[PDB]
Amino acid sequence: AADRNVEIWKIKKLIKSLEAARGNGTSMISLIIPPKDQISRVAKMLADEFGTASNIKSRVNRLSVLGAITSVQQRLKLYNKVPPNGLVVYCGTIVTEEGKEKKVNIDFEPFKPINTSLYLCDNKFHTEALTALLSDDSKFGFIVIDGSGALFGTLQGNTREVLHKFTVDLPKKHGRGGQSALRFARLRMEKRHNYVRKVAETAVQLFISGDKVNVAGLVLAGSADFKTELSQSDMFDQRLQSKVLKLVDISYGGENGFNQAIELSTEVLSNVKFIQEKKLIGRYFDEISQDTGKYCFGVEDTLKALEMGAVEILIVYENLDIMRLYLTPEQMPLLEWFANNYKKFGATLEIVTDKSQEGSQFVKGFGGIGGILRYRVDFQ
Amino acid sequence: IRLPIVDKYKDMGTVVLGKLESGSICKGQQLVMMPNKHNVEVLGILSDDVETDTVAPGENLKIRLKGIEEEEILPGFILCDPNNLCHSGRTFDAQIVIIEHKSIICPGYNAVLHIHTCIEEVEITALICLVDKKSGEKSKTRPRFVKQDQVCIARLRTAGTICLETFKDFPQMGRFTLRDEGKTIAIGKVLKLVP
Ligand SMILES: Nc1ncnc2c1ncn2[C@@H]1O[C@H](COP(=O)(O)OP(=O)(O)OP(=O)(O)O)[C@@H](O)[C@H]1O
Repeated sequence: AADRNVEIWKIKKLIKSLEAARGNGTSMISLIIPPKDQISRVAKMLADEFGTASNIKSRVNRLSVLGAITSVQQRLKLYNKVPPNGLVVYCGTIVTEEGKEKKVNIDFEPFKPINTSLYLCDNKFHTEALTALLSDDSKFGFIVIDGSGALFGTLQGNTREVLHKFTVDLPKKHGRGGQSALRFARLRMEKRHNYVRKVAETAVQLFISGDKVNVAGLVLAGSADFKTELSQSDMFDQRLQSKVLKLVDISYGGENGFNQAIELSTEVLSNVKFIQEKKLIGRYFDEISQDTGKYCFGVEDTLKALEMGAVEILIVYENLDIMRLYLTPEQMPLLEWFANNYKKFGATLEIVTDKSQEGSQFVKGFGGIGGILRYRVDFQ
Repeated sequence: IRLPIVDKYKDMGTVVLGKLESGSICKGQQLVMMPNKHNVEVLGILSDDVETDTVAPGENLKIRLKGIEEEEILPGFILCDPNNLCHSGRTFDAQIVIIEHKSIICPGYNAVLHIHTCIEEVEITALICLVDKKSGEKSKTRPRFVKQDQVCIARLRTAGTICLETFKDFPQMGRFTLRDEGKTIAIGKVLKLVP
């Protein structure tokens, strides 16, 4: 799994450091060939394209469009069949500092099975589509408790699905010369009770299937007291009670307050990705909490230490001043180097943000690059 | 003069509870509040329990106030003097001493800050010298981190604003504690208020 984490960093990087590119005239082709398609065909349509931008009637524009259509077809010949997952290409030339250039030629598979077609030449590339390769998401559950009715649903990546819901009639309708306020509670105070029972019931039915939970979230939302009423019930426990990520007080309910339960929830889900990153600095920190310490930090130590008897885990922070002697803004992204061959240095690498209280510290106070080594380490 | 406000409430008008840590306080006579130069006049003072008119440091106060915004008043403001009052934060360097952890801290660590009545969210920016227990000797270069049982001086940011004084000045406004979760992860002593 840790080898695809890197994948996503790799893509994430590209994705951004292609916005930073923006060249002049229409000489920036984006190409996305979905799988099950056929190169010779695509490459054919590119001769149909060279064929028409053969006029253009804009000199400096023309010579460039062509030069980028060749540029792509040229790279398209390094493939004789569309890779199982699709082909992504990016060709052009881009202005940089000082007014120097850079013939930019990207063509890869996809850490997944890319799916979608796109041939486009603006004055920038178009990754709006590459960002769909980053929705690698978990399935979240939602319970929405309401004075009358409850509603169970999921929110996974971007698909809200409504799973189940029944509506109740807790004798809320009153009298005028016959009913008791004893009648209110007697039957009301068990309806409400007997109702949370079916909620927890239909919760365990819909979220824990087969020994374990098939969601990974559970946000509970409800009118007054209905979640502190379900949460705190001798009938709603097991894994679920320990899987709830946020609560939501809503005045609404049903599909109405299920949307609201998402808008309000966004905040905390965006943390799962955060968790395993917090987990993985823990062990690192907690070497240095200790006398023994198969831990390393900085460039120097990490590098040669990675160079020899491996470090088991190499931790670098997504962004990095350091380059490949290893200079920062003092005049290839060092992390990028780790990505393209960390595996041959002694197994996986974990890339981490500066956006969690440990992330914050790893980057703030260690250098954003270090390792949980494999054994002892004789210092200088 | 100094009164750390522990409690707030609208009863028979606006009321405030605290300990009178410094400077005697007269019935009626103006105060000004913290950290907002906020104007206010006394209406009645109940020291220990009964009422007083004059009340000097040490007594448990319960004052009826008369002022501009009267539930816009937070546990953690001093009552100070009109007039020569009371410096305030958000930034300061301080001697810290890293008790029940027991894991790490490096720069960018967060926790809750108990000083006087104030109880603000806070983060340690960078850590300066690691002070030895030998001959009180300061360190030399900054450490990346500070282990348990260690001692050091570090820089700290309050979320918003504290009403602050240095331990080596008025220490009741000084001795503070970095409380994280339950465990009182460390003990702090304010040295340099910046600025
Ligand atoms: N328009 C589409 N949207 C999503 N998936 C599609 C679409 N068209 C085809 N698929 C197929 O669905 C699979 C990917 O979608 P799915 O929702 O199954 O992702 P997944 O469950 O994470 O599985 P995988 O990790 O293999 O993509 C692909 O194998 C592809 O063949």
